[PDB]
Amino acid sequence: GSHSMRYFYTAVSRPGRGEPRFIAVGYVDDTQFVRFDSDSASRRMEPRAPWIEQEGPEYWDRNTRIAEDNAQAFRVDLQTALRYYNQSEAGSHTIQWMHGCDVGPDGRLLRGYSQLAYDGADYIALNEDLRSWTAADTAAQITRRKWEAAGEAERYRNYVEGECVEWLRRYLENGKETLQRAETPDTRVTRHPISDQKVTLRCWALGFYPAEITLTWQQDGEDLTQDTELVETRPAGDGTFQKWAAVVVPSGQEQRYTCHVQHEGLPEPLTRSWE
Amino acid sequence: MVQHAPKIQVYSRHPAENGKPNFLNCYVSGFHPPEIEIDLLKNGEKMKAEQSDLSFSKDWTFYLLVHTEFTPNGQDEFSCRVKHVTLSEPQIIKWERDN
Amino acid sequence: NGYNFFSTF
Repeated sequence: GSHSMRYFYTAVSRPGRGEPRFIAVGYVDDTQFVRFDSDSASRRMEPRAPWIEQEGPEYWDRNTRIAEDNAQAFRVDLQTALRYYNQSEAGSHTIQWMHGCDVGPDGRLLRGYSQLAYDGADYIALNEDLRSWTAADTAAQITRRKWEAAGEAERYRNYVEGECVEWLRRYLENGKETLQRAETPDTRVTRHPISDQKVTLRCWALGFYPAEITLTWQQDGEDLTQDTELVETRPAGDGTFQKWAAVVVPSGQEQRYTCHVQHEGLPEPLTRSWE
Repeated sequence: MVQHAPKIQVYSRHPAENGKPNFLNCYVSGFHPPEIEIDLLKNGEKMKAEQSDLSFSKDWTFYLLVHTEFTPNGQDEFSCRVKHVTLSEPQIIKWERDN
Repeated sequence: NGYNFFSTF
């Protein structure tokens, strides 16, 4: 029952087509609670969860300022990178930054992280100790030395150890209405005959939280080692998630096949067959 | 200069029943660079849909969910058109009930 | 809440 708080930042330069766009999204586990977008009508930080809109006006003001200040830093960060890599001023470019903290099942701090990327490629990451950096290339090493002189590692370490964790417990408690209870998946098995000899069995898992789930097919109660036809887990669009696994079986002997579902909301793994 | 082709899934929030108001989701993931055009089409017509807020996975590749209200039936033709630099042509993906 | 990032590239 580990919990996390995460912030995803995206800065995209668009030469000729105006100022660089800035997006920031806030996550507690798999729930998005806060949003910033430079192209948005309201240039401020916006609530996305029921338990976040509880917060006062100053909260929204400081968090707007925070993202707005980050917007400036990444604006020049894009300008610096063009020079580092001798890139043309004409092309679009991307910087990404994901930071955050995790708490343990007891409540105590488990992990902190701060990773960055230029044009999809790794650039600089704070080490697991929260004291050292790892640069990906020679340009990122110049960035590294500058950040070590500026004590950025020490300044983020204080935030994760102090503020980040403290706010996470707060959101969890205020959000235990939705956050601290896992939604158990609705599982069904459907039958689709392709021909008179064979038939597709589909294992549906719908309306679950969190996103993590394992669907495993079994014949005669024996596991299927090799890849099965399945889809990458997708959002239902209401906070819950969806996934299905499909196998081709001979018609008539559908009883010999069972779907084995592993999910956090389930105390014991759930077994499903064609009803 | 790192390019990842989009991964599309077109589906509904709830199991589709004919004439029963539902939510049409287009889940575009694993793409880079970030700028992308994603439209939802009813009989080739552009629908007004709300895009979710841009994010990415642990390989730095982006994901977006474009969704809107729709009434599922056999007559109408619902799809998700996606424009991207990696794409030679705009690829349109049809929605199917027994997904 | 969010984190201010002062140093740049």
